[PDB]
Amino acid sequence: SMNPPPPETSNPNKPKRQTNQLQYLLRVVLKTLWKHQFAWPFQQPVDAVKLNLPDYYKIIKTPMDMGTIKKRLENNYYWNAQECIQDFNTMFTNCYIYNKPGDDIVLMAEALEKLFLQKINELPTEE
Ligand SMILES: Cc1nnc2ccc(NCCc3ccccc3)nn12
Repeated sequence: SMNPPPPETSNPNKPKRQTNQLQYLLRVVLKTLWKHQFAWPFQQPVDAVKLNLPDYYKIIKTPMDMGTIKKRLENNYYWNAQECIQDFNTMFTNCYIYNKPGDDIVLMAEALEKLFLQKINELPTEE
């Protein structure tokens, strides 16, 4: 069995910025979700080999996880807040696509998504 390479976290030719909204995404959003008791399955790419999920990467074609988001935020990989918000949404959506309602992993994603939505509701206006 094999995992794909992880999503890109470094690209020198990609234009990027350090905005107040992106700072909020790291200091408030990512940090809140990262410390949560249900964050652990989402702190690194899904390891389909170790978890014995050979169909995972046959179904999930745009993988995303908080370890990748954390690296992207720390490396100032993004141009805007929308790009980062899309990464969080991809992460939750993938979990719902792959799994069944009521599964433990889905309940965990739902708890993190609730907090995500609460924090993004207060995303500051751009400076
Ligand atoms: C992320 C992600 N997206 N879909 C899946 C499917 C399984 C999975 N297993 C990780 C270990 C685990 C088992 C039970 C409950 C919580 C975590 N992680 N995962």
